[PDB]
Amino acid sequence: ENVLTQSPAIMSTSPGEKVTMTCRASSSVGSSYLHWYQQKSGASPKLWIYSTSNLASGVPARFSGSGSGTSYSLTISSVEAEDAATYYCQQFSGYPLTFGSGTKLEMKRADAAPTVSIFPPSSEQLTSGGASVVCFLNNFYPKDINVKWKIDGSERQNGVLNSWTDQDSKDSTYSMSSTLTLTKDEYERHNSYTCEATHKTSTSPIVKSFNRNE
Amino acid sequence: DERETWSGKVDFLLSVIGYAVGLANVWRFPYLCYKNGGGAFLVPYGIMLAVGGIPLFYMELALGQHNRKGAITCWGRLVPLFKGIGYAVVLISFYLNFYYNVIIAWSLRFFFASFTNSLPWTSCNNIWNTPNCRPFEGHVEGFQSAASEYFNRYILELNRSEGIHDLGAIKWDMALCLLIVYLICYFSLWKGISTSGKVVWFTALFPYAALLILLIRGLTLPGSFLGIQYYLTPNFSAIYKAEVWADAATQVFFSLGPGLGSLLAYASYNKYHNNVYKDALLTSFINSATSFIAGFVIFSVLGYMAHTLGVRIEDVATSGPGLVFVVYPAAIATMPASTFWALIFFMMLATLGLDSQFGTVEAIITALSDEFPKIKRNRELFVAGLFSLYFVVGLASCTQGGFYFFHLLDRYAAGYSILVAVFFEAIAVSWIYGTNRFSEDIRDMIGFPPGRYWQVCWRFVAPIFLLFITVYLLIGYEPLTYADYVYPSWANALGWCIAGSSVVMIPAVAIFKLLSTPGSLRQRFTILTTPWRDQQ
Amino acid sequence: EVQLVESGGGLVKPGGSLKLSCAASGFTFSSYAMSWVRQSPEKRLEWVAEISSGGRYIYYSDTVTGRFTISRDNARNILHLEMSSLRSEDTAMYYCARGEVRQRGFDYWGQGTTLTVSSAKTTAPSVYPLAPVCGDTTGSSVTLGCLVKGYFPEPVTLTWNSGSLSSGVHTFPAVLQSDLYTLSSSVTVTSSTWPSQSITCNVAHPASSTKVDKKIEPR
Ligand SMILES: CC(C)CCC[C@@H](C)[C@H]1CC[C@H]2[C@@H]3CC=C4C[C@@H](OC(=O)CCC(=O)O)CC[C@]4(C)[C@H]3CC[C@]12C
Ligand SMILES: CC(C)CCC[C@@H](C)[C@H]1CC[C@H]2[C@@H]3CC=C4C[C@@H](O)CC[C@]4(C)[C@H]3CC[C@]12C
Ligand SMILES: O=C(O)C1=CCCN(CCON=C(c2ccccc2)c2ccccc2)C1
Ligand SMILES: [Cl-]
Ligand code: NA
Ligand code: NA
Repeated sequence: ENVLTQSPAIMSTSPGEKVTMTCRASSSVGSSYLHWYQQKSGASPKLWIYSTSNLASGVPARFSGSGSGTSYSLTISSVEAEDAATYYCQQFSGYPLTFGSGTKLEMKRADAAPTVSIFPPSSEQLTSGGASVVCFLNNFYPKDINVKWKIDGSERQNGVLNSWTDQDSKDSTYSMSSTLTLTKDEYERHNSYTCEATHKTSTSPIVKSFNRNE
Repeated sequence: DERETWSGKVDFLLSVIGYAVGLANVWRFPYLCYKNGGGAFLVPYGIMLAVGGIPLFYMELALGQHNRKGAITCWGRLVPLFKGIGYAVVLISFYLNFYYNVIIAWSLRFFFASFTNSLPWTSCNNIWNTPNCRPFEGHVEGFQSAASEYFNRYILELNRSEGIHDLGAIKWDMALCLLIVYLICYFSLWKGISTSGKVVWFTALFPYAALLILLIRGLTLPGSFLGIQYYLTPNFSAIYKAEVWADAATQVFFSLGPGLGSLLAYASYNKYHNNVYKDALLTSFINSATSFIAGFVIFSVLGYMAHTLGVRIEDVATSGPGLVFVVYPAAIATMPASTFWALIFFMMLATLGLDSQFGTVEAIITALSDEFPKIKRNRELFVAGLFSLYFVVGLASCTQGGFYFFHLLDRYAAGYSILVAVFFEAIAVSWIYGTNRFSEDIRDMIGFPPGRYWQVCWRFVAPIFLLFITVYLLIGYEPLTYADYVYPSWANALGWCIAGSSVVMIPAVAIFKLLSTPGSLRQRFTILTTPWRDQQ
Repeated sequence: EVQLVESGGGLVKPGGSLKLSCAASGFTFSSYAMSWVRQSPEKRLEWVAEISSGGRYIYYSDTVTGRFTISRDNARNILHLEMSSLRSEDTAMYYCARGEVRQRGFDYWGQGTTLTVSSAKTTAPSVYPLAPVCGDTTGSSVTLGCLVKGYFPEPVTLTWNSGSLSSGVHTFPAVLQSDLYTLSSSVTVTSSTWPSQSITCNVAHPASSTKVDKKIEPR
């Protein structure tokens, strides 16, 4: 089986940049059989480029393709905001038919710091044996953030669920949620509940915290 | 089933190119242009080549590469009801070799005769001449030319025969030449395509060597341009006549030669995933472009004849063995550096004939081998077998009356046979098997279905263009004659027997291989309609 | 004009057996090779099987060979994939894609039918409302939350005020943790709207016939 690995996996670009993603095949492929697909999120792949360089119907002329043998590449000449998608190369030259690892097009954007919120377990969860504190980190760029959950100054590092959103289509921002889950017993024997976001936009970790009292 | 493959790809291309380009490219297509409006003949010839010839040429090539077996098995595995299409086609090939090979022997006997300072066919004062000898051609039959007399009185000794009943003595100086042509096929076909695909390198490429130096010779000839006028000057009123449309249709079909299981056989040794569409378009274009080139080398010197030699173009613009054995050599004996141009010309005739007979027999070996395992086991000694039956019946064409034998088989043995053997080939794959399945088949090989153009051509214009040829070829049937000699009634009949004997096995095997299977009628028509692939 | 819709699909246990079907419309389905290609949740595209225009040519993925079977019905214009011996790695969205000529790739792709093969137990979600924690009325905007915990399988539909609160809502994708899914959503409303109007997250889990609304009350 001929494995096609693509690079970069995630390509962060600006509407106006000139980008090029490559597709390297473990074994040689005929130029008639290498194709390209664009898949915008929440939708099915559309044939974008067939036979290395021919564009399907309705593919803007800014797209182009090239390569031979083991190496091919898709080139956007001037990226527009609507080219945010994932691009797959597929070979049709032998069985099994194989697709590429994918290259995802994300938009660059001015840096933005998270506006963090903390929430204590709702009165209705502690009726059962559980308790879940929740931290929201909203509207920031770039995608990567680290959180720290600290129980009474000591940091508790186990029992956490982190979830990121995809890049927002309006303001190109990201958002992330973090949930720490304790037993109501273990939760109710400690006092101060702190959440700590550390991001590239600050030397000092931003500290939104609460305590069970008051 | 794992079978031999082409030890190189151009081996296959040359063997196809060599089989397709043959004598008819040089000794019939130019005459047809001259007789049917010059360059204006290329339009009905081009149309009947696009809708008629190439679809049949493409189909057999795909059928070969796809079913991976020769003609007998291939048609059995396609429509078992029509497995006799296999047996018919291998019989036509068989009959064809009884007579088509002596033309190669004639061109070799001339090759050996050109080893002298003064070629023997230029003067009218030798032992074999008559008072009716003129230097060159004329309006009258009774007073023939010096080269007409060398061919019919020294080489053939045709004048010493009173017809097909009197073969008389046996030409021992010429039975030898047919023996040489049969060895060159043995030592190139006994080892399979391992050696065949290598020999065709010389015999399919040498014609272009000869075509090139004869082109530069004939063009730097006094009156060369004059001939090129007689060859291409347009007369578009030909397009309106159905004769040129027929002449186009029949020339296109017979010169591409699809159906005899030879392109089947040659392609059946291909890799399954070869772009047979590319191979069909390329080699079929080489075939027609070679004919165009061939007309220039032919008609250039034909013009040098009407100018420097003073003859009517009517009397020297002919076709067939007349053109390559009396008229064109007559020009050679006059030109400077004479005997050189003759040696390479007669080799061009021989090398144009060998590749095309490589195909007819290979249609037999790979059809018989792939159906009977015993014969496939000893190919080297089976190709010794039939190359003795070809030679023993082949001394008949070497008697003094040998031409009367050659002519009878020419108008009968295969001409009418293959036309209906292919008409059944056409609608078998196109309606019984279906273009539905056939498009599926080549999409699986080359990666894409043939356009709607090819299937409407395979389904509608293929049998019509076939009937259009067969009708035309029939309304031009008079009982068989040659010069003042009218053949006996029984000879016309035996000819019809050789014609029917091959194609009789269309309904034979049908009727045999129908009752031989069990079931009721309809419940059995589908057993002989279900293909071998659709069975597993 | 040309249209492909897939169906079947859903929760199925390992070793289990389901059959999907594609419904071709808007073109002569009989004269086109068809292919099933699946996309894992990691978004990896993987081709599964191809059936030629008349069903007489078949190719399979090796990781899928022996267990899956692809078929057509050119009369009713329908493409089939029936699967047995379902391993859990077979969970994906199943795309059925037109692809006659190899030199031109897959012209048209369907909309996909998702199949999760897993032995996890269908559980209803616990819906919790996330108020703030007694701070000042900071800013003119204040943020609320809704935590949907411990459900299987997917999906869940979260929404605010029955679809009348598009502005400032982030709904975080579900993350599977120890065989249950958990999801959260935040909504940011200008504090001049809360606690005035009833901020209410309405959750709906079809696989358990769950449909709970939860009004965020101030603590
Ligand atoms: C001077 C002598 C050499 C005459 C040469 C004539 C041929 C070389 C040319 C003349 C018209 C050409 C034909 C005109 C049109 C076509 C249509 C074309 O049809 C397609 O597009 C099918 C492609 C597909 O769908 O797969 C195939 C080539 C063909 C048969 C050409 C094949 C080559 C032809 C016969
Ligand atoms: C006026 C005359 C000389 C025209 C020229 C004819 C010769 C030179 C041309 C016509 C057909 C050509 C051949 C056609 C096909 C092939 C197979 C290809 O895969 C390798 C080269 C080869 C073998 C070409 C060599 C040159 C060729 C033989
Ligand atoms: O140009 C040339 O030299 C020829 C080109 C093809 C090969 N061919 C040699 C064997 O003949 N092949 C015949 C044939 C015709 C149509 C379809 C299939 C085979 C044939 C049949 C009857 C009479 C004459 C020839 C002669
Ligand atoms: Cl020709
Ligand atoms: Na020919
Ligand atoms: Na030849």
